[PDB]
Amino acid sequence: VIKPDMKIKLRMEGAVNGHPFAIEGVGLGKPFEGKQSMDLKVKEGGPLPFAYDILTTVFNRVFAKYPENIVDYFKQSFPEGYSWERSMNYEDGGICNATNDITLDGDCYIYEIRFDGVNFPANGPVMQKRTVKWEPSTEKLYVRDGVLKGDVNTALSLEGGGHYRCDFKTTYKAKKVVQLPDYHFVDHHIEIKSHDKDYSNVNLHEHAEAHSGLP
Amino acid sequence: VIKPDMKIKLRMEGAVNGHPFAIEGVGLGKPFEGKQSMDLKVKEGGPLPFAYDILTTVFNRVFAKYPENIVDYFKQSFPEGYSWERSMNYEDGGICNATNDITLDGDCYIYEIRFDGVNFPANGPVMQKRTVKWEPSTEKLYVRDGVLKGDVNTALSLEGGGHYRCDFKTTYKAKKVVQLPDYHFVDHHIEIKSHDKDYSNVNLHEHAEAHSGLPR
Amino acid sequence: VIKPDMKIKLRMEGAVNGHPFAIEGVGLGKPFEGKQSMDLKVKEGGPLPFAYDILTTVFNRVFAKYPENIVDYFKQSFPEGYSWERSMNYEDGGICNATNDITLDGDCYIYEIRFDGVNFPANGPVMQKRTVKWEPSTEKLYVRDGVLKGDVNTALSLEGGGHYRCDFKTTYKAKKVVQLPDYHFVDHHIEIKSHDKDYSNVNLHEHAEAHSGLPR
Amino acid sequence: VIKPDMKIKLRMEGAVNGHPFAIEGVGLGKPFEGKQSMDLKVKEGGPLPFAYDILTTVFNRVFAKYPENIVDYFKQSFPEGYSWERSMNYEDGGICNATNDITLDGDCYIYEIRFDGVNFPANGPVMQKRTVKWEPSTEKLYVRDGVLKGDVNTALSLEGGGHYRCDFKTTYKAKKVVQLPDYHFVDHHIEIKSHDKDYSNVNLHEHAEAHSGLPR
Repeated sequence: VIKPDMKIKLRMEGAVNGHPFAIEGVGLGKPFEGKQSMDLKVKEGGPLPFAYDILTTVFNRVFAKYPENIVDYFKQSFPEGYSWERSMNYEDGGICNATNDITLDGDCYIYEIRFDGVNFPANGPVMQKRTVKWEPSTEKLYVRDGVLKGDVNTALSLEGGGHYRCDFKTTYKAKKVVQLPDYHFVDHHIEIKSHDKDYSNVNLHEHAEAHSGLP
Repeated sequence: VIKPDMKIKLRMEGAVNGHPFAIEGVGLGKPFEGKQSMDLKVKEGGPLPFAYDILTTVFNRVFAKYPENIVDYFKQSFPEGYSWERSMNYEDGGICNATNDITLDGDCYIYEIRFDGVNFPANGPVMQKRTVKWEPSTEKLYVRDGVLKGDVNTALSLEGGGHYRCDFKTTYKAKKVVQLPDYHFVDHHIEIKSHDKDYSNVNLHEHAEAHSGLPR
Repeated sequence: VIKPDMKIKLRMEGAVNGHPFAIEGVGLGKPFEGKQSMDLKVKEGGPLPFAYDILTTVFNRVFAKYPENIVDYFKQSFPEGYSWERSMNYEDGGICNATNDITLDGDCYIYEIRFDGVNFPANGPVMQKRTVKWEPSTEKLYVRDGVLKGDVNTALSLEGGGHYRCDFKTTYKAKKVVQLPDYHFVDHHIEIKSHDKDYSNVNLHEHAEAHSGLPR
Repeated sequence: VIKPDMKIKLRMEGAVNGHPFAIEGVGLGKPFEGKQSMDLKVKEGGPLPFAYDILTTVFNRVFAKYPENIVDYFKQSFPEGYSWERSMNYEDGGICNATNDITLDGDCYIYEIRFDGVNFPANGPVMQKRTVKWEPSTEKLYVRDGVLKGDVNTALSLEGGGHYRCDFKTTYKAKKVVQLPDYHFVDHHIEIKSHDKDYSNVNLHEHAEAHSGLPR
């Protein structure tokens, strides 16, 4: 059911500071190597007046290399799939809520994504597009109330140097009951490899691997 | 432009824990008395699987009695109108983002509302519908970056007694430049006066008054 | 047990960003009128390198005017007294934890106070002494697990204009069993009425009154 | 200045929910291997009425294995030493502020530690001593305003299963000017290896290693 090489299909509908937009994407990846890439196209609301970086971690933990000694919640959840919900709380009060309902059709994951950001100040690095990239990160995953939670405090590096912090709170929900993992981590590194001037086209990559921390 | 008796017409589109819904409303109010009421009807996604109370403060600070000695940001903002953005962060990690774009057509305010809540635990008072009402509240308003901010830490009373807290952070953006007020407060009291069994129909009231705190 | 005119004696021991200090105070107040004042003297760690204002709300809800229909948790607690704990979470990450153990000797309240703030940025308004005063506030009080909680989102006005926001979280613990009140509010207004240049001497006032929100 | 085998001596003075206590410790470690251990003995305020685990991460990032390609803020700071401040914000509102002033005497680091926790609910896992251990963690470290910051969201495992979250926010301050590192991480694993019944004696270990994230 999960192949060494899978495809990605997605559409995001959303708004930032009340201004709506829509983006579609097509991609591919290797679930067992924890690598994926995709091409994203702004379909409505362009040119986006906010930093594209706030969207990229919304554009699937099945693309993560899990060692055998860590129960894999995400690969278990297919073919039925899973959904996830997330709050991304930035240190200047800007907050983005996002959801992704992930289904599987043949060799293609299909994402239905909603994205809603509020309270980004006009002079902040998001509305002024002063972000460079997400730093690499280490997400902490743990079970609560029969579902899987993922917490990570990460940051975006800024143009003049320095960092703009964001607290992630994700809830992962398999559509069918699967074996629940113990406390573990997922190392991430997400990168915009290329983009045109107004980010109408974005080539996005992510590399992720699970581990259990220092012994 | 601001008349003693005004109407309200609205539509909210949104989702809670990824499940979409839509609600429409009609109402009326007296902006100079700070009172309003409305009838709300679920149009899509019913019956709502979550506590209706999380929606009610999203269903307009123009309906607030402002004394003469306190600058009224909201009544100034019309006829053009204003918009607002808000995050409502509950103490168990449930978080709701909402926007309202408010325009004026004759004597009727028109609301275009988006509402998105996530991370409400299945065990929680929201998803299990254990909330009774919002307590009265006192919102704090202050200027930042040429717009008006509103912060308030309030709570919902629960079925078994006790309270479930929520931190509101609102940003108010007048569509054209208006005079900015000093630090002040707005007392709120919102109540569902009636509803049918699954809250497909809700009659909602709010009373709000601005003041400058002690003294008096 | 609580006479119309009472006295205040206190000692605060504490630290800010690892720098220790100590302050003593003597004062007086009217519990039923909700008013108090005191003179405070820095004994150790002077001259204080941080904004004095972060200390002032730590320098007793017995000094709050309670209406007859709102149960008074604090006046009930004496002669035995009560204690409280508080986190004050400022918007730039500076955090002050404080405790006050309040006893009664004759007509004098005695406070034993601890205060510890960390992570105040060197360039912030606290370490650069850019605060003007606390705005008036409205605290929300409610019962949790048999004790009394107090939440308030308030702010300090800044020298260059604007406000520096702070979230208060207080737990009030009566030393004896008392009647618990319903959800209610206390309006505050604390003011430094006078001070010398480096705040070695400070005359501090507070006015507070409880209420149940709208209406009136 | 930093030798492969060094000693540790510390004293912590502090309070939890307003109840004061004191602990002293002697230990040893290998700064270049990122490993340390110590024996801690409660001197005042025993038996401790709260979960000992909230103290353990307060009981020195010089004990972290830094690869050659990541600037070592902490080893640079000696012989003068450094200080740090930290807030530990637990998900149920319990908050601990802590400071450590670290000096060097010969081959022995000397810690002067203050620790203050407030608002831990009586029925929570801390006051009820339901914590088992800290999970391993990954701290993230970054420069701000010329000093070093460390944020990590980690958790304690609980006796009945499940986890108890805590947000760490640390500021590290070298007493002298050192070279500042880029954004990086430190993996931690702290463990109580042994303790007596009321935790009057505790044997504590920590293993820590710096890295720059994926890959490797």
